[PDB]
Formats: sequence, structure tokens, C-alpha cells
Amino acid sequence: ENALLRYLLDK
Amino acid sequence: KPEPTDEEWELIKTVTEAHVATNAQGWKQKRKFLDLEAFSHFTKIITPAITRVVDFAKKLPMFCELPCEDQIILLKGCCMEIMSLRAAVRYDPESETLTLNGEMAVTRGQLKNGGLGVVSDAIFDLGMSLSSFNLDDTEVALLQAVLLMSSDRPGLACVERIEKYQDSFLLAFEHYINYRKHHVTHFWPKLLMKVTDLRMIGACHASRFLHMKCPTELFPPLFLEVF
Ligand SMILES: COc1nc(C(=O)NCC(=O)O)c(O)c2ccc(Oc3ccc4ccccc4c3)cc12
Repeated sequence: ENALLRYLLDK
Repeated sequence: KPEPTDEEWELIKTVTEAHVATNAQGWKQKRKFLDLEAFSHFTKIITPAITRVVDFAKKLPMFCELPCEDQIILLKGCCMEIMSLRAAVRYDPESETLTLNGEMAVTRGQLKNGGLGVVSDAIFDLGMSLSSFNLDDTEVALLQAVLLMSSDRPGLACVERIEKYQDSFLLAFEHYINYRKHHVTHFWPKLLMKVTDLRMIGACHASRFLHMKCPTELFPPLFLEVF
């Protein structure tokens, strides 16, 4: 999970 | 009283510009004064506020040197604390309002009945006491960096770098306070007590979230991913 957060962090 | 070193001025420069670049407006001239229906109106303005916090962390090189799962844990832990501090420093005693997203004045009662409960009181009382502190963009930025680099967040892997980063910020932020000579006694001890207050707010957002979980679909997806 945390897919949206992980997208915003990986630019 | 030791004043900042050269390397600490550079760290202050980085964190202050990161904060200013991700802090909405800069607000009292934009304010738009304002029960799942109040909860809906609040859920649907929160995703920009969470994203600004993400952009602030990404502008800190020490944060970028961490693995993405520690990065995720670190945002999830400090997101509401930073958003609460940013609203508390925008307390207007004449209107008794906080400013959300740089343009939305809210009252104690509006924000409480919007879903935060007694956490609304805690943020408002924090904004009241922060008036006589006269914090600038730098002192707020450093507060956000201290909260972000919390090595006690559950699940972290680089516990001992994160605690080193925080110790760096904590020292540069104390020397800045020495350099700045606020007309308040025992200022650095009182600031550390405010860090405790914001950490209390962070864990009480969490309790209020479990209480609110209303169908999960009605909660926006980033709001769900933070908690
Ligand atoms: C921290 O409180 C806020 N601050 C801002 C903001 O902009 N901060 C100023 C800045 O960053 O400059 C917001 O936009 C907020 C939007 C909605 C909000 O409602 C909530 C939030 C969390 C909840 C947890 C559990 C139950 C109910 C809840 C309701 C709070 C906001």
C-alpha cells in the first residue's frame, strides 16, 4: 500500500 | 550564548527556503471564512495541505538520502504536526481564527465540529501561546525539521541517521535562538515543550481518525494513506 504517497515521493 | 556556525547557517538557509516554498500564500488578505457535512468540507481541502508537507521534506537533502519506506514513515508521523503548527502560527486573536491552506479562516467550533474534536482546542491554545513567541519563517522551518526527523516513528530502519539529522537541526535551531535573543525567559526550554505539544497533537489526530472510521470511500485517498 501507500501507493499514492510513494508516487509523490519518487517524483 | 553560542550563535550559529557557518555550516548551520547553510542548513538554516536550506530548511527556511524549503518551508517558504511550500507554505501557502505568505494569507490574512486571502482568508475565506467558512456532522459528515462539515467533515466533507474539511476532507476535501486536506490533500493539498498534506502534499505541501511532502514537498517540504523533498527539499531537504538529508530526507532525500533516506530509503523510501523510511521516507513514508517519516511523513506519516509528522504530517498533522506540521500542518497544525502551520495553522497555529496563523492564529488571528481579533477574529479568533486559524488559517488553513493560506486562505480559509476557521473557528474553534467550526474545526471541532468538523471532526478533530478536542484536538481543535489543542491547536487553538497552541496558536494563542505562540503569539508572544514571535516565530519567524526560520524558527517554524526548524520546528518542522525536528518533528520530521523523529527516530521513534514505528517501523523505521535508519533510526540512527534520523536521530543524527535531528540533533543537527536541534543544535542549529538552538544557536539561531541564541543569535536571535527573544525577550522571553527560558526560550529554548519552552520551545522544546511546544515540540511535545505538537507530538501530542500528532497522536491525537490518529485517535480522532479511528473514531471517524463513516465509509472509508468518503475519506480522500491521501488522508487515508497518512493515517
Ligand atoms: C491540521 O489541521 C488542518 N490543517 C490544514 C492546513 O491547511 N494547515 C495549515 C497549513 O498547512 O498552512 C488543513 O487544510 C486541514 C484540512 C482538514 C482538516 O480536517 C481534519 C484533519 C484530520 C482529521 C483527523 C481525524 C478526524 C478528523 C480530521 C479532520 C484539518 C486541517
